[PDB]
Amino acid sequence: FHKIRNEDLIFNESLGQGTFTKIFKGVRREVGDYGQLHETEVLLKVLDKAHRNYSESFFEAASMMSKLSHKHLVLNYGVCFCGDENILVQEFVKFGSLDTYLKKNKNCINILWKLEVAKQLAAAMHFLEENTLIHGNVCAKNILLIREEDRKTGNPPFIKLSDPGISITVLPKDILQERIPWVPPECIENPKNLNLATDKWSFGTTLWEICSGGDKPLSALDSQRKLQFYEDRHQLPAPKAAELANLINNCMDYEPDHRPSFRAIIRDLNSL
Ligand SMILES: CC(C)CCN1c2nc(Nc3cc(F)c(O)c(F)c3)ncc2N(C)C(=O)C1(C)C
Repeated sequence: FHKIRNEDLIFNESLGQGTFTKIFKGVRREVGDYGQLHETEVLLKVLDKAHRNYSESFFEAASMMSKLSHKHLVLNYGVCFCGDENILVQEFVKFGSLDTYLKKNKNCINILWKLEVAKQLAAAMHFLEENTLIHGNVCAKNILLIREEDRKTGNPPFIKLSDPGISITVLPKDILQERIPWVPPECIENPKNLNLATDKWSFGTTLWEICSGGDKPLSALDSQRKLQFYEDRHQLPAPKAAELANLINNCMDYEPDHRPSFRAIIRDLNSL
Protein backbone atom coordinates (compact mmCIF):
# COMPACT_ATOMS: atom_id res chain seq x y z
CA PHE A 1 0.00 0.00 0.00
CA HIS A 2 1.04 3.62 -0.73
CA LYS A 3 2.00 5.34 2.55
CA ILE A 4 0.34 8.77 2.86
CA ARG A 5 2.32 11.31 4.97
CA ASN A 6 0.60 12.35 8.27
CA GLU A 7 1.10 16.06 7.31
CA ASP A 8 -0.80 15.45 4.01
CA LEU A 9 -4.01 14.11 5.64
CA ILE A 10 -6.58 16.06 7.67
CA PHE A 11 -9.60 14.48 9.43
CA ASN A 12 -13.00 16.14 8.99
CA GLU A 13 -16.52 15.06 10.01
CA SER A 14 -17.54 11.64 11.31
CA LEU A 15 -19.75 9.93 8.68
CA GLY A 16 -20.58 6.66 10.39
CA GLN A 17 -19.20 3.30 11.32
CA GLY A 18 -18.32 -0.08 9.91
CA THR A 19 -17.55 -3.34 11.70
CA PHE A 20 -15.06 -2.33 14.50
CA THR A 21 -14.32 0.90 12.55
CA LYS A 22 -15.10 4.64 12.58
CA ILE A 23 -15.55 6.40 9.25
CA PHE A 24 -14.66 10.02 8.51
CA LYS A 25 -14.51 12.45 5.65
CA GLY A 26 -10.99 13.83 5.21
CA VAL A 27 -8.76 15.95 2.95
CA ARG A 28 -5.54 14.81 1.32
CA ARG A 29 -2.99 17.22 -0.17
CA GLU A 30 -1.41 15.45 -3.18
CA VAL A 31 0.68 15.92 -6.33
CA GLY A 32 -1.61 15.07 -9.25
CA ASP A 33 -1.48 14.94 -13.05
CA TYR A 34 0.99 17.42 -14.62
CA GLY A 35 2.37 18.08 -11.10
CA GLN A 36 -0.74 20.08 -10.10
CA LEU A 37 -1.33 20.19 -6.33
CA HIS A 38 -4.87 19.17 -5.31
CA GLU A 39 -6.75 19.13 -1.99
CA THR A 40 -8.75 15.96 -2.56
CA GLU A 41 -11.71 14.83 -0.42
CA VAL A 42 -11.11 11.27 0.86
CA LEU A 43 -12.95 8.61 2.90
CA LEU A 44 -11.04 7.57 6.04
CA LYS A 45 -11.71 4.17 7.61
CA VAL A 46 -10.11 3.95 11.07
CA LEU A 47 -9.83 0.60 12.85
CA ASP A 48 -11.00 0.89 16.50
CA LYS A 49 -7.97 0.99 18.92
CA ALA A 50 -9.74 -1.65 21.10
CA HIS A 51 -9.84 -4.00 18.06
CA ARG A 52 -6.16 -3.86 16.90
CA ASN A 53 -6.23 -7.74 16.86
CA TYR A 54 -8.13 -7.46 13.52
CA SER A 55 -5.55 -5.12 11.79
CA GLU A 56 -4.34 -7.89 9.35
CA SER A 57 -7.89 -8.71 8.12
CA PHE A 58 -8.79 -4.97 8.10
CA PHE A 59 -5.94 -4.14 5.65
CA GLU A 60 -6.05 -7.46 3.69
CA ALA A 61 -9.75 -6.60 2.89
CA ALA A 62 -8.69 -3.52 0.91
CA SER A 63 -5.31 -4.84 -0.35
CA MET A 64 -6.58 -7.83 -2.40
CA MET A 65 -9.15 -5.73 -4.28
CA SER A 66 -6.63 -2.79 -4.76
CA LYS A 67 -4.51 -5.24 -6.85
CA LEU A 68 -7.38 -5.10 -9.40
CA SER A 69 -8.63 -2.16 -11.43
CA HIS A 70 -12.31 -2.01 -12.50
CA LYS A 71 -14.75 0.85 -13.24
CA HIS A 72 -17.16 -0.52 -10.57
CA LEU A 73 -14.58 -1.14 -7.77
CA VAL A 74 -13.55 1.51 -5.22
CA LEU A 75 -10.28 3.38 -5.62
CA ASN A 76 -7.89 2.95 -2.64
CA TYR A 77 -5.40 5.81 -2.15
CA GLY A 78 -3.29 4.26 0.55
CA VAL A 79 -2.75 3.95 4.28
CA CYS A 80 -1.79 6.30 7.10
CA PHE A 81 -0.33 5.29 10.49
CA CYS A 82 -0.48 8.77 12.20
CA GLY A 83 -0.40 8.35 16.00
CA ASP A 84 -0.11 4.49 15.73
CA GLU A 85 -3.71 4.51 14.20
CA ASN A 86 -4.71 2.02 11.44
CA ILE A 87 -6.23 4.16 8.66
CA LEU A 88 -7.46 3.20 5.19
CA VAL A 89 -7.73 6.07 2.68
CA GLN A 90 -10.24 5.67 -0.19
CA GLU A 91 -12.07 7.83 -2.76
CA PHE A 92 -14.93 9.98 -1.39
CA VAL A 93 -18.33 10.64 -3.00
CA LYS A 94 -20.76 13.33 -1.83
CA PHE A 95 -23.73 11.03 -2.45
CA GLY A 96 -22.84 8.50 0.27
CA SER A 97 -23.63 4.80 0.44
CA LEU A 98 -26.30 3.12 -1.69
CA ASP A 99 -28.44 2.06 1.31
CA THR A 100 -28.93 5.65 2.55
CA TYR A 101 -29.34 6.96 -1.03
CA LEU A 102 -32.15 4.43 -1.73
CA LYS A 103 -33.99 5.53 1.47
CA LYS A 104 -33.58 9.30 0.92
CA ASN A 105 -34.69 9.02 -2.76
CA LYS A 106 -37.33 6.21 -2.48
CA ASN A 107 -40.09 8.34 -4.11
CA CYS A 108 -37.84 9.23 -7.16
CA ILE A 109 -36.18 5.83 -7.84
CA ASN A 110 -38.01 3.68 -10.43
CA ILE A 111 -37.52 0.08 -11.72
CA LEU A 112 -35.16 1.20 -14.55
CA TRP A 113 -32.87 2.96 -12.02
CA LYS A 114 -32.87 -0.24 -9.85
CA LEU A 115 -32.18 -2.47 -12.90
CA GLU A 116 -29.24 -0.25 -14.01
CA VAL A 117 -27.66 -0.33 -10.54
CA ALA A 118 -28.26 -4.14 -10.29
CA LYS A 119 -26.48 -4.62 -13.70
CA GLN A 120 -23.50 -2.55 -12.50
CA LEU A 121 -23.19 -4.51 -9.22
CA ALA A 122 -23.52 -7.78 -11.22
CA ALA A 123 -20.72 -6.51 -13.58
CA ALA A 124 -18.35 -5.94 -10.59
CA MET A 125 -19.26 -9.37 -9.19
CA HIS A 126 -18.69 -11.11 -12.56
CA PHE A 127 -15.23 -9.42 -12.73
CA LEU A 128 -14.41 -10.68 -9.20
CA GLU A 129 -15.74 -14.21 -10.03
CA GLU A 130 -13.61 -14.33 -13.27
CA ASN A 131 -10.59 -13.38 -11.03
CA THR A 132 -11.66 -16.08 -8.43
CA LEU A 133 -11.64 -13.28 -5.78
CA ILE A 134 -14.11 -13.65 -2.87
CA HIS A 135 -15.56 -10.35 -1.61
CA GLY A 136 -17.43 -11.74 1.43
CA ASN A 137 -19.46 -8.67 2.43
CA VAL A 138 -21.68 -7.60 -0.47
CA CYS A 139 -24.33 -5.16 0.85
CA ALA A 140 -25.76 -1.77 -0.06
CA LYS A 141 -23.86 -0.09 2.85
CA ASN A 142 -20.59 -1.13 1.07
CA ILE A 143 -21.62 0.43 -2.27
CA LEU A 144 -20.87 4.10 -3.12
CA LEU A 145 -22.99 6.19 -5.46
CA ILE A 146 -20.53 8.04 -7.77
CA ARG A 147 -23.08 9.79 -9.94
CA GLU A 148 -26.79 10.41 -9.77
CA GLU A 149 -29.10 9.84 -12.75
CA ASP A 150 -28.93 12.86 -15.09
CA ARG A 151 -31.99 13.03 -17.36
CA LYS A 152 -30.58 16.24 -19.03
CA THR A 153 -27.71 14.15 -20.56
CA GLY A 154 -29.38 10.71 -20.42
CA ASN A 155 -26.64 9.56 -17.99
CA PRO A 156 -27.62 6.68 -15.69
CA PRO A 157 -26.67 6.47 -11.96
CA PHE A 158 -23.19 4.97 -11.45
CA ILE A 159 -22.00 2.88 -8.45
CA LYS A 160 -18.85 1.26 -7.12
CA LEU A 161 -18.47 -1.66 -4.71
CA SER A 162 -16.06 -1.00 -1.83
CA ASP A 163 -13.98 -3.47 0.23
CA PRO A 164 -15.60 -6.07 2.58
CA GLY A 165 -13.87 -4.88 5.77
CA ILE A 166 -12.80 -7.45 8.42
CA SER A 167 -13.50 -11.02 7.13
CA ILE A 168 -16.43 -13.10 8.48
CA THR A 169 -13.78 -15.90 8.92
CA VAL A 170 -12.33 -13.99 11.93
CA LEU A 171 -15.39 -12.11 13.28
CA PRO A 172 -17.30 -13.10 16.46
CA LYS A 173 -20.35 -15.40 16.01
CA ASP A 174 -22.75 -12.67 17.32
CA ILE A 175 -21.68 -10.24 14.53
CA LEU A 176 -22.23 -12.94 11.84
CA GLN A 177 -25.70 -13.72 13.25
CA GLU A 178 -26.62 -10.00 13.20
CA ARG A 179 -25.50 -10.04 9.51
CA ILE A 180 -28.22 -12.56 8.49
CA PRO A 181 -29.54 -12.49 5.74
CA TRP A 182 -26.42 -11.09 4.00
CA VAL A 183 -24.31 -13.91 5.55
CA PRO A 184 -25.54 -17.17 3.93
CA PRO A 185 -26.74 -20.22 5.91
CA GLU A 186 -23.57 -22.29 5.28
CA CYS A 187 -21.42 -19.48 6.78
CA ILE A 188 -23.63 -19.40 9.88
CA GLU A 189 -23.03 -23.18 10.12
CA ASN A 190 -19.25 -22.57 9.68
CA PRO A 191 -17.50 -19.29 8.62
CA LYS A 192 -14.82 -21.48 6.94
CA ASN A 193 -17.54 -22.13 4.29
CA LEU A 194 -16.79 -18.64 2.86
CA ASN A 195 -16.60 -19.22 -0.92
CA LEU A 196 -17.42 -17.52 -4.24
CA ALA A 197 -20.95 -18.99 -3.65
CA THR A 198 -21.26 -16.70 -0.56
CA ASP A 199 -21.22 -13.61 -2.83
CA LYS A 200 -24.07 -14.92 -5.01
CA TRP A 201 -26.28 -15.23 -1.87
CA SER A 202 -25.25 -11.74 -0.56
CA PHE A 203 -25.84 -10.25 -4.06
CA GLY A 204 -29.44 -11.59 -3.76
CA THR A 205 -29.82 -9.82 -0.41
CA THR A 206 -28.31 -6.60 -1.84
CA LEU A 207 -30.74 -6.77 -4.78
CA TRP A 208 -33.59 -7.04 -2.22
CA GLU A 209 -32.19 -3.87 -0.54
CA ILE A 210 -32.14 -2.14 -3.98
CA CYS A 211 -35.77 -3.13 -4.64
CA SER A 212 -36.97 -2.18 -1.10
CA GLY A 213 -35.97 1.52 -0.94
CA GLY A 214 -33.22 1.03 1.64
CA ASP A 215 -35.27 -1.21 4.00
CA LYS A 216 -33.03 -3.74 5.78
CA PRO A 217 -34.33 -7.32 5.34
CA LEU A 218 -35.34 -9.01 8.63
CA SER A 219 -34.42 -5.83 10.61
CA ALA A 220 -37.43 -6.68 12.93
CA LEU A 221 -35.80 -10.02 13.81
CA ASP A 222 -33.28 -10.28 16.66
CA SER A 223 -30.25 -12.66 16.21
CA GLN A 224 -32.06 -15.72 17.70
CA ARG A 225 -35.03 -15.14 15.32
CA LYS A 226 -32.61 -14.63 12.41
CA LEU A 227 -31.17 -18.13 13.18
CA GLN A 228 -34.77 -19.53 13.26
CA PHE A 229 -35.40 -17.89 9.83
CA TYR A 230 -32.57 -20.05 8.35
CA GLU A 231 -33.53 -23.14 10.43
CA ASP A 232 -37.05 -23.11 8.86
CA ARG A 233 -35.60 -22.40 5.35
CA HIS A 234 -37.55 -19.16 4.83
CA GLN A 235 -37.14 -16.86 1.79
CA LEU A 236 -37.30 -13.02 1.96
CA PRO A 237 -40.70 -11.48 1.06
CA ALA A 238 -40.99 -10.30 -2.56
CA PRO A 239 -40.24 -6.51 -2.71
CA LYS A 240 -43.33 -4.31 -3.67
CA ALA A 241 -41.43 -3.61 -6.95
CA ALA A 242 -41.28 -7.40 -7.62
CA GLU A 243 -39.63 -7.38 -11.13
CA LEU A 244 -36.43 -8.87 -9.60
CA ALA A 245 -38.14 -11.11 -6.95
CA ASN A 246 -37.36 -14.36 -8.87
CA LEU A 247 -33.72 -13.37 -9.36
CA ILE A 248 -33.36 -12.55 -5.61
CA ASN A 249 -34.69 -16.05 -4.69
CA ASN A 250 -32.56 -17.80 -7.35
CA CYS A 251 -29.44 -16.11 -5.88
CA MET A 252 -30.52 -16.81 -2.26
CA ASP A 253 -30.57 -20.55 -2.82
CA TYR A 254 -29.99 -22.66 0.34
CA GLU A 255 -27.82 -25.01 -1.84
CA PRO A 256 -24.58 -23.00 -2.54
CA ASP A 257 -23.72 -25.24 -5.52
CA HIS A 258 -26.94 -24.22 -7.35
CA ARG A 259 -26.44 -20.45 -7.08
CA PRO A 260 -26.19 -19.11 -10.65
CA SER A 261 -22.96 -17.75 -12.14
CA PHE A 262 -22.69 -13.95 -12.35
CA ARG A 263 -22.60 -14.38 -16.17
CA ALA A 264 -26.09 -16.09 -15.94
CA ILE A 265 -27.21 -13.29 -13.51
CA ILE A 266 -26.17 -10.58 -16.03
CA ARG A 267 -28.00 -12.39 -18.88
CA ASP A 268 -31.10 -12.61 -16.67
CA LEU A 269 -30.91 -8.87 -15.85
CA ASN A 270 -30.37 -8.09 -19.57
CA SER A 271 -33.53 -10.11 -20.51
CA LEU A 272 -35.76 -7.95 -18.16
C1 LIG B 1 -21.43 3.91 5.57
C2 LIG B 1 -20.77 5.31 5.40
C3 LIG B 1 -20.35 5.88 6.78
C4 LIG B 1 -19.55 5.22 4.46
C5 LIG B 1 -20.02 4.81 3.05
N1 LIG B 1 -18.87 4.65 2.11
C6 LIG B 1 -18.41 5.77 1.48
N2 LIG B 1 -19.12 6.93 1.62
C7 LIG B 1 -18.75 8.08 1.01
N3 LIG B 1 -19.45 9.23 1.15
C8 LIG B 1 -20.26 9.64 2.16
C9 LIG B 1 -20.71 8.80 3.20
C10 LIG B 1 -21.63 9.28 4.15
F1 LIG B 1 -21.99 8.53 5.17
C11 LIG B 1 -22.18 10.56 3.99
O1 LIG B 1 -23.11 11.02 4.94
C12 LIG B 1 -21.81 11.36 2.91
F2 LIG B 1 -22.32 12.58 2.77
C13 LIG B 1 -20.85 10.91 2.00
N4 LIG B 1 -17.78 8.04 0.08
C14 LIG B 1 -17.04 6.93 -0.13
C15 LIG B 1 -17.34 5.72 0.54
N5 LIG B 1 -16.52 4.54 0.46
C16 LIG B 1 -15.16 4.64 -0.16
C17 LIG B 1 -16.91 3.40 1.11
O2 LIG B 1 -16.20 2.41 1.21
C18 LIG B 1 -18.31 3.33 1.77
C19 LIG B 1 -18.23 2.37 3.01
C20 LIG B 1 -19.22 2.69 0.66
